[PDB]
Amino acid sequence: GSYWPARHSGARVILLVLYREHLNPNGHHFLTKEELLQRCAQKSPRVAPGSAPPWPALRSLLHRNLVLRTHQPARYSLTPEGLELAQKLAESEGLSLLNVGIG
Repeated sequence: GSYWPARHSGARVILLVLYREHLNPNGHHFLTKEELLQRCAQKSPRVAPGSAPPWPALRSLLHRNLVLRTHQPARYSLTPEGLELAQKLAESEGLSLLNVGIG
């Protein structure tokens, strides 16, 4: 619509990754910065172990009201905008993030 990050970019990978866990009622609608890094591992295989793209960007997203910071452990959560966009970013992944079993 208006704001559309790049492919597998920082702001994109984060809102989308928060999305799946957000769709998890029995798994908390959020994730810690430490858990996110683990999530990205599935976000894309090509990703390398010694490769950590700029993630602090999420902080700036809190300002755009796409993400939500918490108590610190700063739990991050998808807001209305982050949710909408995330659903879109999910289309690209076939939306098989939360539930995966290919192999």
